[PDB]
Amino acid sequence: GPHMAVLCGVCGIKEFKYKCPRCLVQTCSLECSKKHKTRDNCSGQTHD
Ligand SMILES: [Zn+2]
Ligand SMILES: [Zn+2]
Repeated sequence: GPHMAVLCGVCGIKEFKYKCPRCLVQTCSLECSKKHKTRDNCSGQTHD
């Protein structure tokens, strides 16, 4: 690949696969998606 990839906004050690509708954080997995929720107060429903 041409190395045109974005890193996980949370852990940033491989790549992203998700993108929180609120935080817009491109997470690598649901684990990183649920990671910001417990500290940033997020549910991930866009208008939660
Ligand atoms: Zn991650
Ligand atoms: Zn979020």
